[PDB]
Amino acid sequence: AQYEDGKQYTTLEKPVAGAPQVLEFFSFFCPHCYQFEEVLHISDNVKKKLPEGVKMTKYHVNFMGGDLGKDLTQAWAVAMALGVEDKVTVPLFEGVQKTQTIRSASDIRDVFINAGIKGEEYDAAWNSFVVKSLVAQQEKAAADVQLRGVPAMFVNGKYQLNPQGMDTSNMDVFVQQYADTVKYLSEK
Ligand SMILES: O=C(O)c1sc(Cc2ccccc2)nc1-c1ccccc1
Repeated sequence: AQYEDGKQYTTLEKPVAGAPQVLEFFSFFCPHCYQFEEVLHISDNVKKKLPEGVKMTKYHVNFMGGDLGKDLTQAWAVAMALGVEDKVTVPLFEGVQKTQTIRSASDIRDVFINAGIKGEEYDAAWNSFVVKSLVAQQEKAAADVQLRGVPAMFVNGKYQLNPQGMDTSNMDVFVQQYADTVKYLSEK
């Protein structure tokens, strides 16, 4: 076939009941995640090729960056709760990987403050049980598929994208091959 298990995607031995339709995992410590966000815009390009209104979900993971990696999963929980993902993703990625000015939870907080989130509303979210729960939910989603690598995308809790099965001679072809594969997988 044109699409084959083992090539553009792999199939989960343990299908995940009730997982989100399009599920991405990333780490602000992940170098290809940096690319996926800044260079490739994987998410937007998948969204343009999916039917309107369908849910894409994106979660942070703990297993890179030790203490700070976990701080970052909590910060991502804060961004989701406040709905400011678009405001802090680039500055968080660059703070960790480009300028390397993010070395503590306080530095992470600075990024939100600079992006115009009020100090009071940051700290309140950071400390909230709503956020504790959003941290739990990110961990659980990752756990359900024994995630050991990012960036990762899962479709309908069954299928996992295999980016290394795709052309990397050309960034634009990669992206469209990636997006087209997600579309195909969602139509199963
Ligand atoms: O498999 C690889 O080497 C590449 S290439 C890439 C971005 C890109 C595309 C086209 C041209 C230049 C760069 N992401 C990956 C990747 C690797 C492991 C897991 C997930 C993704």
